[PDB]
Amino acid sequence: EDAMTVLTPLTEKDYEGLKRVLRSLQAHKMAWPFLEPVDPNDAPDYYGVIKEPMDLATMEERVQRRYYEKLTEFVADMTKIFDNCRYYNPSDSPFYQCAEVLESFFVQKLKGFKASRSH
Ligand SMILES: CC(=O)NCCc1c[nH]c2ccc(F)cc12
Repeated sequence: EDAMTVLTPLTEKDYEGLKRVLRSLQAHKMAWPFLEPVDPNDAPDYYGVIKEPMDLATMEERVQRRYYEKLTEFVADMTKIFDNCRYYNPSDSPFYQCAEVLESFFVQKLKGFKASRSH
């Protein structure tokens, strides 16, 4: 990550961009597994093996409350969603596939956000 991403405080304008990025991911056809916290009734061992769970609704709450101070912190929460999924599930599961697709989409949108900050 470059110096702007790590060190430039998030402004109000930056927060309008983060809201738009998050809404784009929530609207993606392959986002369904990640919209809300993992349901322990459907995976009874999940919370014993994933120590820091994350989901898009938790990220939306954090965005609304201005939790994030730097872009790197927002990217770290998003990345946790995908990394938790690829560690818990095998490489041939549909959950793993959704993580592959949605992370690629996130990177496309994140590059767009970074470009608009600087020009
Ligand atoms: C987002 C994520 O990684 N989900 C995995 C855990 C999970 C949720 N619902 C399920 C239903 C059946 C199953 F075998 C596992 C699960």
